[PDB]
Amino acid sequence: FGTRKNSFIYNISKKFSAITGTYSDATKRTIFAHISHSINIIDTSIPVSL
Amino acid sequence: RSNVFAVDSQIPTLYMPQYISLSGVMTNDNQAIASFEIRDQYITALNHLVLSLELPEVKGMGRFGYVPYVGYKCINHVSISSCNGVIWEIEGEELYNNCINNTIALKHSGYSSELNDISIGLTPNDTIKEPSTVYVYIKTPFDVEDTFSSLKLSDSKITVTVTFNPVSDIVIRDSSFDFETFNKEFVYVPELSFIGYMVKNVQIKPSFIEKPRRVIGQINQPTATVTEVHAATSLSVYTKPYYGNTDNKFISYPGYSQDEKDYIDAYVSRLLDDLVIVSDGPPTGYPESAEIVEVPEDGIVSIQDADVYVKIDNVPDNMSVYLHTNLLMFGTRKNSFIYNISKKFSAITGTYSDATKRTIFAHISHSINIIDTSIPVSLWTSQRNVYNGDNRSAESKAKDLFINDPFIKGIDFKNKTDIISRLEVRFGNDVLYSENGPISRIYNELLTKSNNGTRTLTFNFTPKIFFRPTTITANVSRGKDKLSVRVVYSTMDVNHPIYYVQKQLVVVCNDLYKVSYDQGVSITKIM
Amino acid sequence: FGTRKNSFIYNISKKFSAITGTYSDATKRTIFAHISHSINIIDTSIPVSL
Repeated sequence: FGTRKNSFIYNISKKFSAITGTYSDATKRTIFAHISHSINIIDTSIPVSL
Repeated sequence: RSNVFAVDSQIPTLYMPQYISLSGVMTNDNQAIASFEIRDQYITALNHLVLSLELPEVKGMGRFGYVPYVGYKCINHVSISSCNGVIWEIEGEELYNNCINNTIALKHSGYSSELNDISIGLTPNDTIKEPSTVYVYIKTPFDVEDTFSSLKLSDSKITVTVTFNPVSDIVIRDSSFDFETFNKEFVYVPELSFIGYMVKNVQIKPSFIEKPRRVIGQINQPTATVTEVHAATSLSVYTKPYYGNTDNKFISYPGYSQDEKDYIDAYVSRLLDDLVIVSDGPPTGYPESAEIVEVPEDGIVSIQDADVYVKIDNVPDNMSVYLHTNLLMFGTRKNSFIYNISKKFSAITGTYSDATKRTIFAHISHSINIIDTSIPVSLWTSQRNVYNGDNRSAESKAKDLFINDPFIKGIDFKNKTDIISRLEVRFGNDVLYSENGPISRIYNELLTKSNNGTRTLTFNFTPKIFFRPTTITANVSRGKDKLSVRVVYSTMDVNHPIYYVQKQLVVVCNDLYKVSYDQGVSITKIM
Repeated sequence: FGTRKNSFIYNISKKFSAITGTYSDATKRTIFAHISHSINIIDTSIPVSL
């Protein structure tokens, strides 16, 4: 999200710092293990249309 | 105007409390009986009885734990009596129901992982449990208003008698544990304590007390009569399962973890190690009646109408995955509806472990309810089942537990399924109350703030102690002096095994008595 | 001025929009004519050590 093309940006992917896990070849998808993040309740409470 | 910022402090009666501990005399079908004599001219009153018990060291092999709330689950009967007769008494189930909303009391009665985890011993000298002490708070009617309601001893001798249940009731064990030796050498060791009051110039007046009275109906009857009802404060109805026609074996028990999800996850954990087997060639060690089918490369196995999705990770190249498709099955006619536990699963995923040669399960999708966890093993292999029935391994058959827990209600361990669909109470010939939904249970739980209420008609709403309780009064002249209860049991499907568990109807009537103190302690029946 | 390496920046040269003028070859310097800007008193009131 941003209002002018080169100012501050709210980016949800910058709130992750470490992502580890194991891939599963039986179901063709990734099973994620331990995550470290700083997500708060507001990000989960933002409506999709905004 | 009334002053709300001050009050005149009343000087109370001069007194001095003291904690008093006594030792008991044990006496001895073969049920243990402990008798305690309280005799000292300086104790004027008492309340707040606590019973302590030393549980001994348990050694040997096998799996062994204690039931939750051992201390309360041990007591069959309590009686307080003087020379004029019984003053008060209660059954263990009414005591437990009265103390079920007290979390502090349940915590002191023994609820921890040290006691309730299912431990394993590997050599005949392995110590399974360390010695510990449990405390049973014996809640009485003398506790409502502290000193105001305490039992006065008008210079008489008071005797307390605790009758114990046999030790088979409070122990959960498998077949490899030497129960007859443990039972031959186990000994109950009780001690009683109470709070006494030394009062100078006490002034005693008569009070009112309630004695619960129990009546048990015949097996499978939907009726039960309570005679000699002259002043009842309430009426309660519930059902107990009766396991006398079985061996009391169950597949699983969660131990310390007591959520309904924990019951279900322990049941699934016991079934899954037998459900999906990784083997080189058709698996061996099962009865001939087992229909074990290889899972195709696509990963979907269709069992009649049910579709099972099986994906196991890290399976070696020289081995295959097999699915047990009729682990437990029950039916009453050869080509009708079938209750099949294999069809209650829809997705099974996990990873193979080459170190332990077993499957570690990941995500499970199921529809298991508490009834499946609550079916005794004997009912799968009864004579009315037209199939073989149990295609489990003998290694799995050796982990079943004996459970004789005496205070089970409903037809599952959590009292979640409501099997009473209609209730009708008659007083004489006229219908006093009738209901379809559980509105009386909703009222019992709102008014007592419990999570395990029963169907209760309450007649008393006046404040305790300071007022005489309100009662429903008999009109023996018009013949209205008995309480009949009649239920209709909810219809179940004739192919569900739970249709054949036997049920008993339990009615509890709280009778009103008057306590008087003219030459010693005495009680009279209100008429 | 900035506090983290890729966030909002206060930049004084972004507050100019048009600059016209005439160069002078006699004094070897530029004589600036009309300027359009949005400078306020605070920029002129910021101490150099900040």
